[PDB]
Parts: sequence; C-alpha cells; structure tokens
Amino acid sequence: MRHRKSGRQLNRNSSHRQAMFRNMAGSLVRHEIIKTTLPKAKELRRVVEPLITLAKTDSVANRRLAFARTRDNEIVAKLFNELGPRFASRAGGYTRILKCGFRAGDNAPMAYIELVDRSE
Amino acid sequence: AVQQNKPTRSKRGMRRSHDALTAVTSLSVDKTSGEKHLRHHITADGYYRGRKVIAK
Amino acid sequence: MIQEQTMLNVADNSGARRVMCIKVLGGSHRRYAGVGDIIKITIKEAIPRGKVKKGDVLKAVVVRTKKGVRRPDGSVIRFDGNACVLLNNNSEQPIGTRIFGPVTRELRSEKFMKIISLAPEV
RNA sequence: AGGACCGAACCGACUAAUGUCGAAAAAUUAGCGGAUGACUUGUGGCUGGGGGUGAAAGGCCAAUCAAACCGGGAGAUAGCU
RNA sequence: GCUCGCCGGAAGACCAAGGGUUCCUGUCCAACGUUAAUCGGGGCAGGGUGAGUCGACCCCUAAGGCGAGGCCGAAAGGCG
RNA sequence: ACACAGGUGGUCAGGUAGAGAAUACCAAGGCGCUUGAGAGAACUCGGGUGAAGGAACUAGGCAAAAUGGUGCCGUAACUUCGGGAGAAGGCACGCUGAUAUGUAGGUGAGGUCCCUCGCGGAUGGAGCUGAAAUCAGUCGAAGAUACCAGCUGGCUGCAACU
RNA sequence: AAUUCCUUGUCGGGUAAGUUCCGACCUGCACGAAUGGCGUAAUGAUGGCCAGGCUGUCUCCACCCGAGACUCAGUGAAAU
RNA sequence: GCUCAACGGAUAAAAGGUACUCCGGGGAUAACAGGCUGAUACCGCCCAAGAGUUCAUAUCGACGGCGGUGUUUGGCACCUCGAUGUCGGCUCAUCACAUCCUGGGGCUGAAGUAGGUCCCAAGGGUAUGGCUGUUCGCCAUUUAAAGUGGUACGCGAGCUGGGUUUAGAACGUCGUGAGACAGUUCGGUCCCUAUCUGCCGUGGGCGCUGGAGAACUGAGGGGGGCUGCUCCUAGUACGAGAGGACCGGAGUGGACGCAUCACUGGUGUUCGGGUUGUCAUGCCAAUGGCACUGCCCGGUAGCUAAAUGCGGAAGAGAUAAGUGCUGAAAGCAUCUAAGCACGAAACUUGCCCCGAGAUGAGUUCUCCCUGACCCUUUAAGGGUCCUGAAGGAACGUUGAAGACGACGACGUUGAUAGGCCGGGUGUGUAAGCGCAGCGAUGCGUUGAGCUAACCGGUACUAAUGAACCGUGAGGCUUAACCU
Repeated sequence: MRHRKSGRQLNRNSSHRQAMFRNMAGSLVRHEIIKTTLPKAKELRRVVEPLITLAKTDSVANRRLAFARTRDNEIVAKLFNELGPRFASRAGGYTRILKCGFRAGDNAPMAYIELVDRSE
Repeated sequence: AVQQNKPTRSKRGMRRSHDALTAVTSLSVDKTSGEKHLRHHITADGYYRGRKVIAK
Repeated sequence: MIQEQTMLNVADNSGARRVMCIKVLGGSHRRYAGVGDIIKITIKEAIPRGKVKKGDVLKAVVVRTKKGVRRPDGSVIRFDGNACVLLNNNSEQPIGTRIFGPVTRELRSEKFMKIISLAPEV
C-alpha cells in the first residue's frame, strides 16, 4: 500500500531498472538535454543529482566512486572537470523538467530533462 | 456467466453515459510567441513562459 | 510459545528426558502456553528408574521458553530451549526435587514457590 | 562381461501446478524412469475392414476404432419427436 | 551510431527433406502484420542460380515390385 | 487452419572451471521473442524469507523443505554368497609457505658393458613423471562456499528381475 | 487374508486415543496344491503402516520482488 | 389328427448377457431435492392401577386414548430425463427455541453445599486431536458448554475427489458360458472472462427551487452484548460431624473484536559488508555485469503479528416466569376484576460508526450578486450586447489518500515534491598511502567510508499570470406586521 514509500518500479524488475538509469544518466551527461517520458524523467532526478553533488568535490576516491556507478571513463571525465565547476555554487537542483507533448504511438507523456546551465 | 435476455439499446446507451471526453479549455496563449500551448507545457516551437527554453 | 505437539526438554530429576505436550489447559480453545501455565503432557523418553514411565499422562509447568517472556520495562529473557517441571495431576506439586538450569522470576506463585526454592538461578 | 549402477544427448511420460473459448484439438514448468540394449532412429518396402497388427487394451490402423474413410442401394425404415 | 541485457552441444554456422521466387535492388502503404510503419517473407517492376571433379542421372545389386512363356482361377485376376 | 511457446534426419562445435556434448559466465556469430506508457488495489499465477512449535494439515508428508561432491575410515539383519551397500554413520576440504632440486612408486636413454652387429637389452636409474599427506601461519559467521548435486532406516502384501 | 458376511471378531505390540498396520488364535459366511500352494535375497516413478531429519502443509498467516488485474492510447473477439 | 394353456392362435420350429456402447422418445415411469400425507418415528397433553417406607400427581406412571411438528424410515408419482449434475470435508454462514453454557424464578423425599425437576428467556457463546472416505460413532484430553434441527440431508457458475458410478486388473462366491454380486481391493480429466437481480465498497448527474462555503440536528439503520478463576467478606449464615454460602467489592485471565508501531520480533530483490565461479575494464589493484537478490550475514522507513493498549458494562424505562400489596365479585378469602410496587445476557435506550436522496429533501452562522434593452401567445419566457461575483473546476508539485474517480496539503505573499546542508540510523576500520612479513595477511591514518522511504532547515529546480464554468436580487397566493 506504499505508505511513506519511495521509488518507482517503472514496470521493470530491479536490475533492469537500475541498469537503465546507469545508461540514462550517462546519456544525459554527454548531451546535457534529452527527451524522455515524464515519469522516467522524475526518477532520473534522484540519480544525476547525486553525481553532480559527487562532482562538487574532487578526489581519487570520488573518481572511483563515480566510476563505480555510471561505468564510463568518458562520462567521469566529462564529470569532475566541467560539470563540477559549472555547478560549484548551486545548492542542489541541477535539472530542469519541461513537459513537451505526447508520444504518438503509445500516448506517453514525454518531457525534456536538461541541466540548469546549458550555456552556449 | 452469460446474459439471459439481450439488453435493450436503451440500456446500452445508458451504459455509454460517462464516456464522453472532456474538452481541454486551458489553452494558455504564450506571452511572447503567442502559441496555443497547454498550461505547464512548452509550445510547438519550444517556447515557455516567454523564453526559448528548448534551445532548438 | 508452547502449543500442542510441542516437544519439551525435562528440567527436574523426575526421570524423563523428552516429553510432548498435548493440551494447553486453562480456558476453551486457548492456543498458547507462557511460562507460568499448566499444560497436560505425555512422556516420550524416560530414564529406566525414574518416578514415571514412558506413556503416562500428567501435568507440567513450562519453566523455560525460547520465545521467553517480557518484563514490565520491555526487556525480554530468551532461553535456549523449552523446559518444563512435572506435576502431580491433582495436587500440582513437582515430582522430582533437583531442578536444573535457571528459571524465570515470573514463576513466583505460592503454588510454584517450592520450585522457586529448588531452582539454582534467578 | 553384464536385458549392471549414476547420469546428458535421445526416448518415455509417474506426481503436482498452470491451461481448460489455452501458446497448443494433450502442451508448458518443476522435479522423475530407461539411457550397450527385449534399445532408439533416418530411408525405402510388405500385411487391410470383419480384416490387418497386437509384450493382448480390445488397444492402433492419417485428430475419426465394438469396428476406418469415400461413393452407391438410399428419399432405407422410423407404432417415436 | 554509442551504452545495456539474452542464447552460445545454441535462439550459431552449414547440407538432405519439403516447399517454390519467400533470395537482391528501385519503389509504394489501401488491403496483409493481432497496434503505428517512410518497415517487411506484403502489392508492383527489373535482376539473380554458370560444374568433366559436388549431387542426380548413368553401371550394380538388397527388401520388395512387375513379369514373355508357365501353373491356377466364374470373369476380374492371383503366384511365379 | 495462423507470422502458432509443439515436431523435424546428418555435419561442425572454441576459451575458463569442471570428470563431461552437465552446468555457470563468455568467443565466433546471431538476437532483445511485432503492442506500449503509467499505476503499484482486492484476488490469481511464478518465486524469496520467516519469530515459536514441527505432520498437530490432509483421503495420504500432495507439494515444498532437506539430503546431495571428492578422498579416507567404517558398515547390520538377511542372503541364491553376486549382493545388501554409496547401507547407517563419521572426519579433512579455502589461501600461502617450506617439509623434499615437489618424497614414494615410475618410462627409460646420450652414456659404460654386450653379440647372432640392435629409431637397441642390463645398470645408476639422471633429466624428469611428482600427487597427496604432514607441520607452521593467516582470513571469514560459513572454504564440496555459486550453478550442479541421493532424503534415510524399520515391518509387510503382490510380482521374480530389465 | 487383494478372499472373513456377522465385525471395528478376540488377545498381544505400537499410540495420550489406532475401523488402517505387524504378530497370534481358528467358527476358513464362501483358502488350497501348475485356474499352481507356501516362503523367498535382490529389484520396483507399486498398495498400506511407523520413526528420525526437514520444512509455511498447519496453528495463523505476515511482508517483499516480478506477470496480469486497474487507468490512458491503438486494434478488437466469444459462448449466449 | 398334432399345436396353439401368451387359451382371437405374430406359421404347426426360436434361450441369456453388457457401464465398450449407440439411436429414437419419456418426468406418460424410478434414483437425488421439492410438494401432498403423517402410518412409522419425534414431542406434548389426558386417565391412572401401582411402585415410590407412609404420601398416585416429588418423580415416573402400566393399560389405554386425544393432538402437534414436518427433521426419521416410508406411501403417491404432481415438477425436472432437447440434463435440477455429485457423499463427506473445507471456507463462509443465517434462522428457529422443543435451551447445552451463562441469566432470572417456583417446588421437593432441597439442612448446607452441590444437584434434581419445571417454567420464563434467543442476546452472545457453543473444542483440539486418534482410527474411518464417512455423516455417525467409539476413544483420549479439555472446557462455563463442547445443544437439537431448518436452510435442494445449506454452501462444488467458491476449492477438494477420499467415498461413490465409466473403460484396466485381481480374490472369493454364483453361472456350462458371456457376465453377475446382502461383496472388497489397488489406479483413474471436476469446464465457464458475470448481462440482470443480490451484496460489499466507491463516484458521476440532477434535484433540494437565488447561488455558494462550512458546522450540526436527527428520522432511521448497523455494530457491539461470552465468561473462567483467586482473594476480601468468611471459613461467617447453616450443620450431627464432614463440609460449607448467598449477597456485595476487587484483582487477574482465555476466546473475540477495534486500534496502533513506543517496545519485543518478521520482512525489507531501492542500504552496507563478506564471498565462490567467470567475463570485461589493456594488466595488477580497485570496481562493475551475470549465475533464483548468484549464494548469504545484518538492517532504516513502512506494512505487520506472535507485540502493545482499549472495549463488553453500569444505569434508566417498560416487561416474562415469578413475588407481592391493598382488595370486591364471593361480608370471609383471594397477586386482580379497579389500582399500585418490584422483577432477566431478553425488549426500547444508554456506548461507537453511518446518516437530510429522511423528495416530509431540516437548522444555524457567513460571504456574493441590486445591467441598458428589444420581443411576443405582457410568458416564473426567450433573444442582443454589456458585466460576469462569492466560489468552483481544470492544469501542476503531491500525500502515512487512493484500483479509476474521490478525498487532504500547497501552487512562489510558496517549504508541496525532488535536490542540497546538518543530524540520525544501519553496515563495521573505504580507497590511496606508509611499516612489518617469503607470502597469504595483519597494524597505523580510521568508529572510517558509504548511507533507501526517517527528522530539522534551505526556494537551488519544478508548481506561470490568468483564463474557462458559475450571474445580474430571487414565482404566485394568503396572512400577520409598517407607509
């Protein structure tokens, strides 16, 4: 009855649920903005935010930890070098959620998740 | 587990009472571009609250 | 918690080794026996010279419980096993004299004060 | 050496659940029996309806078996509906 | 295209059998696919299978079939 | 009857662990099974865990649970003297060092010896084949750590047995 | 007794309690010697009983992870 | 003349079996259940020998009769054979009272106690196991008691299939045989997505008559109603001794029900750690993927029980059996005809929940609305433009709320959700580095590192204004109050 319960299943078993966020987070970091379904977007907010908070500091331990999850040398180098200093001042809240339209083919409510900055 | 006598077309219609869709009636015109976007939804071009939000 | 068909380790010099409960007394359809209750038992394993023999019916008081009891502060006392002390089926007095292992404080009744004196600990 | 033992392929089909307008006109899942032999299997032949074959139930003979299927006598007959 | 998951004495790669153009390209989306389809074993048009050594055919026979004469049987036909 | 969880002969079939064409993870190679998105009710189906008790459930231990491996030790009634029997029931298993050029047993010669002139016979038996057991220490609650992998004993009817 | 109606025969063992089970008695309703009789090691996805181990079978369910169920979008049956 | 004796003679010749079965029809005719009846059974009443020590009526009560109920075994063949589909158990029940327990009383051959019997009384309660397939019944052990029955011998479009009825097989018996049975023995397909009524929950529409936002009233309805034991009184009343109260008070329990996680625990595939196998990260190291969460050891929040608290009630009103009082008919007497007072878990309330769709649609408090006009059958009317309020809904962040609706909080004048910061909790000394050791490994830095839902803050991010719906003074008649 999920009283005071967190998380979302997203109609998947745990392992697949976890592994797709490992992929979705790195997909975000490399592109800084992605289009996805709204409930998936809200659950992504509890994943990338820890990483940007992990990149607000810097060490060898954090470099291994942010490599422990997310399993990518490219992303971890994209992290800890640009995204960290770019978000050095913000106290949390590094993502924006913009609700786009409706995915015609499953009628899913899609949305845009991007970084706050995205300065070009 | 089946019917006993076929339901009348009248009784058929009464079952279709609560099936009409509800109209939107919430099309907020954008402040700058002026598109007919839904509330809390970006426009067709990617404007929201008077800002090129999508950068696309 | 002791119930029907529960094997109990004997805890006196009455002359048994293993006993099995059959019927928790005290009230219609009572399903459980705590540390200070009378149960009806049978004898399933006895020493060859004891006061009882294999296949009799009599009563006991379950003195040790793996579930244990709860003290009024919330503390519990959980033993390792389930132990009983045999009775006299009419007079409720214990058969054997020497009682092994510790017993709980809550057995302190006037009718079990004999057992309290014979126990070594607590 | 073994109509030997344990056990995959292969073969078979004892228990239980699911299914029962099913995924399927007897299957799936979980465990089971045989597994160098009276074993199993590919290819091609021979035996036919009151007969064939049968480690024998009366089982199988093209999803059909107290007697196949197709056509004919035949619009059988029907004190019954 | 970049990550992720599954099979791996196989959900892999090849032949016989049986099917019969389903193979490849251009092109189209009504109908077919249990949904959408600019996609496809779908509609339309063009193209593709090259052998002295592979297989078949060919030579030789097995089970078994047919069977000149022959023998038997109302006829049919049966056995050889 | 279908783009159907079924059936279909023969060849090929590697790496690590492993006895193995088992199984687990992968290679070559091929695929994510042709409706999805959310929700995270009752109830059903496939499973994981459980305090205390432990067949008391039920037609019945049906189903689950559990046992499960290797080496060594040990093994009854009965018996057609083959069995029963892997009866039952126990003990050690990881990793790292030496004990000991990895000991014991082992093929066997360049070589010395040898005649009817031998990709050779006798000998040391090198080189080398070389476990395991033992001692010492160390880690974890758990060392056959996963998958995989007998539940066992007693009495009796029937049928010999496959 | 795979056979025994009367009947759950009677006695003994097992059980706190045993119409089933094992042993025995003998009045065998209506066993019997190749329509084979009585035993029998081994063997058996065989019928019945008991014990240890082990457990959610049960006392009494409780929670959690997935597939449906429920809502939205597309397609869209059936017995009656 | 022989045979038709089934004697109007199917020709003067013709016996059985079947659950492999099949076909045509029947409720014209059986088995299950219903219906009618009530012999039989079950229960009650009347008579009363007599037993009962005396005493028929304390109790039975022979012999006999008069009825009741529709639960036994039967009678009839009315419904069903173009299907009402099963014995028992399981889950889940409801009603009757001829009452098993608890409660209130009468009488005794009731001293007391503890029982016996009869009357009133349906509210709640009303075993666990062994053998049998069993219902039943026997047995074991409890309990205040382990009540009798109706409900298609309740319940199988809810489960099970043991029994019983399929095709396999065997024993005994009967039959020449096929097969059969006052018989028993192993094995053996239990189909259905709910239209309607019904029931448990939850919303939409309109109405409630001016609209809207809340708080209640209360018709009526439902839930709940069990009791053991110990002590005080008291070892008193009573008693020959042995024994041994009533009544009233209090504590402590079993079953059940409601509620909640503070504690004790369960689970916790989103949290931490260990570890086997193997693949990848170019290697070692450190991690990550998969093998049921790979196998497991712990474990927050929730949910939850075996855990922790709470309840039954008292009392009031009117009553049953029964006890009376004062009292005539009937000078007496008499519980009663007048009247009057007590008298049960029963009855109506009291206690908790639902509740104005209670169309008889209630009450109170509060807020908002006081437009110009054309028109016609001058109608509680419509139409045109102007205004559109209180408030509401939608959308959005969401929730210890929830299937979907609905409901609750917030929507920047903002702490609703995420993130972040600090704390807490949980897991047990991260990684890297340095020293010692041949090494595995161990020690220091380090009670570290990492922490899911929890707690206190913080607008960093996302909840954008406004729009849309909702109106413009509330019909008629009568009466009482003021021009």
